[PDB]
Amino acid sequence: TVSSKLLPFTANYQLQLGELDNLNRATFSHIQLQDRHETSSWVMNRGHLVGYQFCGLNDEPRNLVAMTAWLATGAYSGANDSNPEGMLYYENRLDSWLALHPDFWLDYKVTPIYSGNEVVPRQIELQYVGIDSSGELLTIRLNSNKESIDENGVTTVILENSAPNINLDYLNGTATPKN
Repeated sequence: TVSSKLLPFTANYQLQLGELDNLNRATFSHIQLQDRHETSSWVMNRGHLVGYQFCGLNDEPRNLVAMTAWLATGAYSGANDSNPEGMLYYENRLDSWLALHPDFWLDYKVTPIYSGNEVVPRQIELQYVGIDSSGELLTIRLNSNKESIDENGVTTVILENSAPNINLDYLNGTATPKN
């Protein structure tokens, strides 16, 4: 609350979805919760903005954007939560954070970043901080170089929506391999 970036602290579970913009693109997904709340070319798969493990959301368009597997999982297939270039890395650690701070809240915002009329965003921003029983803020440090802490202790991480073996057309939302 001493931060404008965060959802106002009512002390209940909150899910605010941004409306679709003029181009029908998801604009953000914002969650405030506790550990007890827990649950030739191809076209790109849609990934979650705020992970299913947090928000329970089932193909809700306002929580989906075209995304490489490498960004969503850290890996070409499966999952690698040690790759700090993937979302899993941070999602798993936030979930771990929640389990160790059962008495605190997680405020977590996920914002796709687009240029022009592209349907595929270039980047995803993860914004996270903890809040205590009395609305005080607690910095959450996930040990990644991408992190950037603001004047209030709120952390933002900019992730590239891409993959090392893939050529994306961000306008049309197609992917072809690198030749």
